[PDB]
Amino acid sequence: FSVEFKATENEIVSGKLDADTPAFHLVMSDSGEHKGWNVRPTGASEGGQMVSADGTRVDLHTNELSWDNDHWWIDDGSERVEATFFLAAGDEVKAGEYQFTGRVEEYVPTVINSKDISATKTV
Ligand SMILES: OC[C@H]1O[C@@H](O)[C@H](O)[C@@H](O)[C@H]1O
Repeated sequence: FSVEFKATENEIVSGKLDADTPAFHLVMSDSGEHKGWNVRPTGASEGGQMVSADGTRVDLHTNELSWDNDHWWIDDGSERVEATFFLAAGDEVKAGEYQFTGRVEEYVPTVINSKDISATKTV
């Protein structure tokens, strides 16, 4: 069981986005038998937002995972799942360094593995 979560390399400049803009990339893997994964936002990120130091909250979205009220999830039994979190076109993105904190969970439902994730994306 390993997890990789990091900010993307594309530069974001403040203002009103025209397009879906990549912000973080996630990799969740385990050779063990499993049903799927949760990605649960934690702390300030509750609600599924990245949050800057001045308290600006920006929505995260992904096309690789589903969403259930307050968390991403997917049924995927393969050894490895990748996801990109992006900012939707049309959102205004203001000042600073935006942190997302979360907890990744592997389930079979019973959770059999869990790990904190954290990364900071610059605007
Ligand atoms: O099948 C199990 C899955 O069911 C979904 O409805 C739920 O949002 C996921 O977190 C996971 O528990």
